[PDB]
This record gives sequence, C-alpha cells and structure tokens, in this order.
Amino acid sequence: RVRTKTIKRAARQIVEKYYAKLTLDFQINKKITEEVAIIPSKRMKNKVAGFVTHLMKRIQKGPVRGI
Amino acid sequence: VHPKKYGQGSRQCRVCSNKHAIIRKYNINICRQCFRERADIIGFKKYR
Amino acid sequence: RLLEPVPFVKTNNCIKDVDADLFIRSYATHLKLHNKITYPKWCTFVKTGKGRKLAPLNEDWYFIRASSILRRLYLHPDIGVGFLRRQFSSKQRRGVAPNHTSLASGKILRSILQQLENLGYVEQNPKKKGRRLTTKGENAINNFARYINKKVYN
Amino acid sequence: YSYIPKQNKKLIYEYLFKEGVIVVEKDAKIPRHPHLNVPNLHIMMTLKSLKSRNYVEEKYNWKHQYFILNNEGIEYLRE
Amino acid sequence: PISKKRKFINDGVFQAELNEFLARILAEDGYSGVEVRIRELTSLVQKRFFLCAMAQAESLRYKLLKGLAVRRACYGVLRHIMESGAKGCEVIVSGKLRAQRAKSMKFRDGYLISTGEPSKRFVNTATRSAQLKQGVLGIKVKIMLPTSILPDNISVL
Amino acid sequence: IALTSKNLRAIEKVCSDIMKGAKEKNLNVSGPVRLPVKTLRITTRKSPCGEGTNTWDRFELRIYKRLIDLYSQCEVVTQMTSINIDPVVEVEVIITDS
Amino acid sequence: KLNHAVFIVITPSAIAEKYKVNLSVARAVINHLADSQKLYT
Amino acid sequence: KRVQTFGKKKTAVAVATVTNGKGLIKLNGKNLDLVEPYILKTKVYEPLWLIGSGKLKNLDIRIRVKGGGQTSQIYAIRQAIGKGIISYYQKYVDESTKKELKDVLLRYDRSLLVGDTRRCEPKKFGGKGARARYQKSY
RNA sequence: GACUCAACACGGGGAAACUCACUAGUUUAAGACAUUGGAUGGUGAUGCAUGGCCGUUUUUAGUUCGUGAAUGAUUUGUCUGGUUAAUUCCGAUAACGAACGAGAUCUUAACCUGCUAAUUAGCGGCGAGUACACUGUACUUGCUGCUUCUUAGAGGAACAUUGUGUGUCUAACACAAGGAAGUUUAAGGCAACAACAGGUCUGUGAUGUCCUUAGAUGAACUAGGCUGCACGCGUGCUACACUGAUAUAUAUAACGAGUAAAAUAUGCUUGCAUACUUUUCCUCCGCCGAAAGGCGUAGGUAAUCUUUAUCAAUAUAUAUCGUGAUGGGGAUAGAUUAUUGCAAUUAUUAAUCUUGAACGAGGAAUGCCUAGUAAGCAUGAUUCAUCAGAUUGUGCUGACUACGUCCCUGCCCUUUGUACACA
Repeated sequence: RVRTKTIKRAARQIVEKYYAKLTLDFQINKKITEEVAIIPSKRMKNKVAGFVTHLMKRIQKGPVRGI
Repeated sequence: VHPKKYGQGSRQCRVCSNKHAIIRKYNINICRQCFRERADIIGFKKYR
Repeated sequence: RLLEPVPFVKTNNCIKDVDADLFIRSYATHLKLHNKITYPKWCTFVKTGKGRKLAPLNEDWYFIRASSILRRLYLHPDIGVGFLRRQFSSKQRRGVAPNHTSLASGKILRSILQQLENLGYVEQNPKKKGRRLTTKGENAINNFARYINKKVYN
Repeated sequence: YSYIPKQNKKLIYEYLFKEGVIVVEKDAKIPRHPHLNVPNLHIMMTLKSLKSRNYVEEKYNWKHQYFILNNEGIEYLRE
Repeated sequence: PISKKRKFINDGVFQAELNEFLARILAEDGYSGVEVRIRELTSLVQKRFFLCAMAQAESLRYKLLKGLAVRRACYGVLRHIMESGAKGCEVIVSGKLRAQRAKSMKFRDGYLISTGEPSKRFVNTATRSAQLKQGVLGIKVKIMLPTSILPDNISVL
Repeated sequence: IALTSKNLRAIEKVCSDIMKGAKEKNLNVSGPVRLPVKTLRITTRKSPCGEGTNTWDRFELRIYKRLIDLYSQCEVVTQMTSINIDPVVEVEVIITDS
Repeated sequence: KLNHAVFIVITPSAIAEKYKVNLSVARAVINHLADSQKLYT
Repeated sequence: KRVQTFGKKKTAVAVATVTNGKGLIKLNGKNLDLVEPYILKTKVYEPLWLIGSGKLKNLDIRIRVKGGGQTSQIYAIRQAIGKGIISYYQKYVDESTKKELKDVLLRYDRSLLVGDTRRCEPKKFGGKGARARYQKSY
C-alpha cells in the first residue's frame, strides 16, 4: 500500500507545531490533521492522517527520528 | 447532371471535402478525420 | 404438486389469485365445452409464428391463446396488437445466421380479438385506446376464478 | 455555352457595393443563395476573376470564402 | 422548431466556425475577446449565421516564419513567458531544421508536469503549424497557469 | 421556468438566484425539480491509417434540465434572469396560478 | 441402434431398462399401470 | 400505522409498504406462491419463519415488482421485506423483539438485511468477454 | 495500401448509377489573369521530403539537472539490502539537494446526510364503484399532507480503523471484528526522457519536390470488379444433441435512438411549367394481407409518444419425441408474395414450402481467463436508401480453481566476455 515522499514529508512537517492538541485516538488525530491542513483532497488527507496516527503510536516508547 | 438526395453522394464532409468516413450520428455531417481535432473546439471532451 | 402450502392469508377474488397455466387450461376446456367461438379452420394451415417454423402439435393451441389473451388483458389495463406479438415472441434461427427474437403472426390474434369482441367479453372506446375488458366480463371472469378456486382449494 | 448576360454581372457588382460584405460559397451547383436571387455558378467565376485582378482579398476557409470589399476595389468596379 | 439535442450540436458547429475564424482574424495582437474591425466582423457573422498562451505561440510562429533563428526566437519568447508569470514553459519545434533528417529540441525548466487530469485542467496548450520552402514547421507551447492549490503542493505555516 | 445547460455550477448559481428571488418576493413557488442527468455517447477511433492496434475512445455530453414555477408577473422575472444569467445557460418561462 | 418395442420402482429410466422399451412407450406403460421429467407423489 | 421501505440488490428494485391488516401480503397483484419456481419460493419463505406467522397475521405488506431477473427480483423483495419488518418493529408493533429478530437475522447471514454492491462493470477493451481478448493470429 | 506480436471484421472497407484512385466508352470548359502569352485542380509518384496523428518499445518505471567528487571518452548521485502498483520509500551511503515519469485526482456501482425537493415520478388520503372478505383487497376516474422510495446538488464514510502478529522492532504486510467499502473498493482517461527510416501526402484549399491539364492524373454520364476461383491462412456465426431437437404459459432490465421534400389541382398535349399543409423519424391504433408490406390516423424537436408497471434469451412447467447422423444439423438450389432502391440480373432485404452436405466434440498446436470476472445467453448505438454474421454500449444466467513463482515465454537490473557499434 505504502505512500510517497509527499506523505513522508508532510508527516515530518506536521506534529512539530500542534502535537499538544494531537491525542492518542485515531479519529481525533484525523480531525486535527484535517483542520490544520489546507489540501483539498480528503482521500489523501485521510491517508496522510493515518500515517500521522501510525507515527504518533511510535512516540513515548523510544527515539522517533526527529520531531 | 445526375444529383441524387440518397446514398453515399447525397452529402459530403462539411470540412475535409471527402465524403468517406462521414459520421451522421446526431446530424453532424462532419468527417471523423477532421472531427478528431474538432472535438475540443466544439467543446466535446474525452474523459473515460 | 400443483397445489402448494401458503402461510399468508388468501383473498380468492380474481384470476390474479390463481396460477396462470392452470387457469388458462381450465378456461380452454371451458370454452371447448361451451362452443363460444369457432376453431377456426382458416388458422389450421398456418403455424403459430414465423420464427416457430413448425406446427405447435397440440390441436388446442388456438384455444390456449384464446384463454391467455384475456388473461393478459385483465393483467394490463391497456394493451396493443403488438403486445401479444412481443409476449409470444420466439427465437428465430435464420439458418446459418444467429438467433434473434421475432414476433408471431398478427392476423390470428386480431381475428381472435374480433371473436371475443363478438362474444362481448371485450369492448373498445376512444378513451383508453388500449384494449380493456368490460364490466360484464369482469364479473364473469371473477365468478369463474372463484369457481375454480373453490374446487382447487379443498 | 452558359453565356452570362450583363445583368448578372452588374447585379452582383452592385450587390457587392451596397452590402460591403459578400460571401459566395465554394460549392458551385446550388441553384440559389439564401441572400442572393441569382444562380451561384456565375458568381464564383466572377469573384475569382476580380480577385485575380488585385482588387479584393480573400481569407478563405473550407466551404466558405469570407469576401470583403477592399478600400480600392469599389472605384475600379463602379462602371 | 428544433430540439435542444440538435440545437446544441448546431451551436457546436457555430463554435467550430468561430474558433477558426477567431484564429484567422486575431493575428496582429492578443485575445481581445468576443462579441455576442468590429463592424465588419459583426456584419459578416450575422450574414453567415442568418499571460496569453495563444498570442505568445502566434508571436513565436511569426518569429520563425519571418526567417529569424529558432534558437534566439525561442529564448526570447521563453524569457517573455517567465517574466509574464508562468512558472515554466514547454516549447518544442519540429520540422526539417536546415537538414534532411527530422529532429526536435526540448527546453526543460522547472516543475513541468506533463500528464494527469489536474495537469490538463491547470495547464493550457497551444500548437501551431505553418508552411516552409520544403516542408512544414510545428510549434508547441505549453503554458501552466499559476495554481486552486495543487494537491502535491503541501506546506504548513 | 426551466433551465438547461451542460456544466454544473452555472445552473446551480442561477437556481440559487431563483430561490433568493422567490424568498424575496414571497411567491407561490413550488420546490426544485431534480431531473435525471442524461448522457449522450458517441464513438471514434484513433489511428487515422488502417494499421496499428485499433483503438476506440468515447466522449460524453452531459445534458442538464431543472424546472421551477412561480406566480408573479413575467416581465420582472424575465428581466431578473437576464440580469444574472450566463450566455451558456438557456431558460424557458411558463407561468402558474395555484 | 434401437430394437425396443411396446409389446411385452416406477421411474421411467428403471422400468425402461427392466422391460427393454423406449422412453415414450415406457411413460405410456407407467400411465397404464397407474390408472417432462417430474418428481414423485 | 404504516411504513415504507426499499430493497435493491443487482438491477432489480423493490419498494415495500407495511401496514396493519389481516395478512394481505400481496406482491403487487400476484401472490407469493404463484411465481412458478419453488426454488425462489423457498427463499421467499425463509424470512417468514424467522419472524413469525402469527405476528405477520396482524399486518399487511404491499410489495411492488419492477424489473430485474428472477434471482435479482427475489433478492430485492427479501431486502425490502427485511427492512420493512425491522422498521415496523422499530416504529409501531414492538421494540423488545426487534433486537432479537435483527440479531438472529445478522447471525444467519448478512444478505438478508442489506444487499450487496456486486454489479456489472463497464466493458474494457480487448475482447467480447468482459475480460477476454480476440484470438490474435500469427 | 498494409506482412510476428506491432495486418489479415484493418483502411471505419456490410463495393447495383458517380460512387472508386480501375476498365470498355461519351461529353464539358468549368485555362483565373494581360491569336497568343499565361495557371488552378488532381484519389499520379515519393511516409526513404514531412508536420500532426497513431502503433510499438511501454502500462514498465525509467530519464534529467545544479554543485561537488573520480589526461579522456566518462563515473557518482540513479545504490548492499528490506517493502511496494512503481528509484515507492527505509536505510548504509562521495555524495547532497532538485525536475519529470510514477504518484495523485475523477466518472460509474457502491453506504449515508428520515438533508433537498418535485416536472414529465413515487407514497398516501377520499368522491363513485366493479366482486369477495368482514365487526381491505386486483382494477379504474378527479384533486392535493409528503418526497428514503423514479430522479439527484454538494458533502461525508474508509484511514490496515481497532485488536492479536511478523519485521533491522523503523519503512511493511497477515487474520478477525465494527463496517456496503480491507488486492488503491474496482474498469477506465491523461502516457515522459528517446527512438523506429513502422503506417498515413488515398484525410484535409496542411504539406515540399518530379508528373497531367482540352483527347484531363478536373468534373459529369452508360456498363462492369472489388462478391469469379485449382487452392492456402486469420476473425467470427450455426452446430455435432437427451443436462437434448420442438410447442404452449407465466417472472422479467440498462445503455438507448428518434420529424432542400410527398401529394393535389390548372394550362398546354401520362410528360413540363405553376401554388397550397408538410408527406421527407420512430410510429400506438382499426383493418387489408400467414407474413412481408399498405391504408387514414394518436403522440412526440422527446422521463409525456414509440416505450420501458417494460424490449430478449438461456431458464421455469407440461407435453410430440427419447441419442438411431434421427424428426438433431441447415450447407444447397428451385417455386414466389411485398417492401428498400428511376436500377436486387452477381437471384440485396423478405413471409411460405420443398430440397437434407459434413458434423460421434476436432491431430501436430495456439489464444483468453483471477470474480457479476471465465463461459454461455441476449439487447441498444455506429456506418443506413436497404442490409450485422463487424466494432462498440448494456443487461441476464453467477462457475472449476489459485491468491504465487521464475521452469517456458516476453521484458528489467547487476556482474562479466567481445575481434559487434547499420550494434
């Protein structure tokens, strides 16, 4: 399924500014990513927000390569 | 002269001046050879 | 095997509540016994349809069509001459050429329609141009439907 | 034969003059033009003849001529 | 008394006439618009019926037809596109080009999206052709209008 | 009053104008009618020569038609539409009483 | 080839093999004994 | 009082009107046994048993037939009647048995309550078959 | 014209007058311009002069830049390896950072906003009932509470979501559950870098150059071939049967597409000239005729009329037959009734009958096939004066199977060897 450089760099770009409002729940993370984002394609916004969720479940349990 | 209102010689292409491969669908009477490039100027797009 | 268990409540008020094949055969026998129409002899040497290309081989096909025409007339409030042709359209294999659907002959159905018109079972009016069945025919077919239903019930 | 009476030539000339704008159609066998009550076989030859005399220019198109009176074409063609 | 279905194809025929007529008549300047010079145009039209990519492409076609070198003409026109505002321009010219062997030169600069329906919607096209002593020249000018925002263009403030 | 076109937003905004005018003039205006969108499909093949893998492409025409009705004077509406219509949109006016 | 005739379980296939008869005359014999393919009563 | 629901699998359609009455469950004009094929009649009988003949005796269902093949029409009728009984239990007759009825319907299968998206795809290129190609020569 | 994929139901090519670039022939100037001077057109030649277009490589994933770095052609970036729809990424990295192609995005099917409503659509209510139930029903005719249902404007839902797991614990994928949606939910269209001496100047008043022009290589007119065959090779249709040959009855859809002329009368002497409606599409009707087809007509420039509360078929049930090339089979020609076409003869199209070939499921071999999909069954559109057995759009019958691999084949990378570079 994977993703592209656009998603991989959007995930790095976001979080670093509004991670506090980010929560553990997938749907709430979807909502915050959607409202901060401006990209008008909901499908790939959902894809990038799922990427964000799987990157947030990596936090608080070891180094996460940036952020 | 012997002009007839029926058959292949009843009408010819309105642009390409050749009556072969005329499409009469929807009463266009334009030859397809030119219509391939006339599709966009008429505004008749290809999507799928 | 013809009768089957039914869980819902029946009404038994018309031929719509009875199966098509049993009613059409019962009414073919009814008209054969009553002698209301002719055979007719002129239809004998013509097959049912152009696509059929062969004799039906049942000796009562005209009466079966006579019992089914008004059966479809009750079902549809308005019909046409081509309606029967389309309903009884059959396969036609033009030799080497492949099969296509084709309508049956229209003169025989026109003639039997004239026969029931003479019988009075069907009427024509400027309004509702399609064929409809008259009020007397309605109660006649209703009584016949309930009359077969009562024997086939118990 | 198809001899042209002078009436056709003078009529087409004055029809150029009064309208200022003129189209004569590339087809040749049409008996009559929607805005011209004159056979169209005898107008294509005259239009091409006048064009070849360097008095009118023709942008031209497929099955269309788009003729127009030049600033110098009227004066010679008056009489 | 005509249907809408045949009416719209009659209108399509009318616009087929109009596109080529506008292409022929609009030669000395850009695209000044259409009406629903002017006096003659209206008279002929009524008689018969009863940032500018096209302009820039016609300019380059004129520069090639006048006998000016393709390299310098293309470089100049590309500079005018860049200073007009398009993020880039894809211009390709084909023909004999001084030899008996067919050839083409492609000038690449910038993003230059080349396929996809959003690309087709954002990017406008121009392709012209003209005669030459021993052949015919073909020029293609692809101008991309500034980007709503592209889905790939992502940034967070 | 029925309007027909090919593109989407040009008739949506005109119908929005119809609705806002109806609300402003408090007319006996019936609800919007959403006719099915009809599509017309023709065929044409690429490869102008005879050789090559013959390929066939399909273009579509998406016709549109939406109806409304109002109980008012025809002159005011036939001016109001011409005020805020586009050349690519066509309308036909039919009046009603109740 | 066939050599079945009409002159001398109730399923037609079984009784046709039993009596060495054609299927049509087998159906006729079944009707005679009792008094397209169908299930049993 | 009354409820109106819908059911569509494949090209066939079905609209079901469920109303109080004496059990006049009529498919337009014809009854549910006189269709001719008993194979589909068994499937039509299937949802009746899971709910109750005594319960259905108190309600009339007006069922309309329009379009589709035999299997498609029977599936659409089954969806229409399932949604009708579920909505009527949710609305008028009784809520306590609605949960049990919907649970048993879900357990038995998924196609009884809501149909399937399985449909015909637009024809691609290559052959007469929807995924076939012409027998290329050599 | 075209010669493996990349031709051989292709040139839209289902060829009765031109039509056709061809033939037996007959005509015209219709050679613009200033006897004569003097050109356009051309289906003549050249796709080995071209443009555009297309068909391939090639539906795969490759191409390029700036800088840097390693006499030169050049190398790196563009990669050990792990994942993938793909240099798609993770990662070690003389590379780092960029542009393309990929991606992504959208129709349609698909679930929902008891949103949003009603034309030409649906659900109801009552004014009068046709007959029965019983203390409403199958069907009409007139009006309107309302719009999930006939339809659709935007939007949302779906994101490996969650949980049990593998993984350099990073990038990933598996099962199950919620969920219509777990291979991007699936078919599609856009198709680069670069090339073919592939096709097309027979598609263009797009097209250079050599060629014709009064006895035309311009145009028009009579007849003919492309439809003939000693034969060979492709795409398809019908079949070789009893799950079948055949007749009756009922249960059935989507895409659909649809209006410079007929006839009447007058003059002259059926023909020409003149004016009136619109006859110039599908057609429902009532008849004529088995049918074809005709007659006077409803409707409609179109969810209104064809016609779609309905257009087919394999099915469903009973019947003649009951696996014998048979009555399966329908090649073949003969007798003809009507339409299409001023022209059906090389019997177009066609209702009827007779005529009765092979065919026991097809060898060496090949093509298509991963789920409304194989396969079978049909239907609409195109070119049409008439004619699908062609191509395309749609619906029905819903299957046998994997859910991966390089052993065949076609492509790709790396390494290596070359005396190949038109490779």
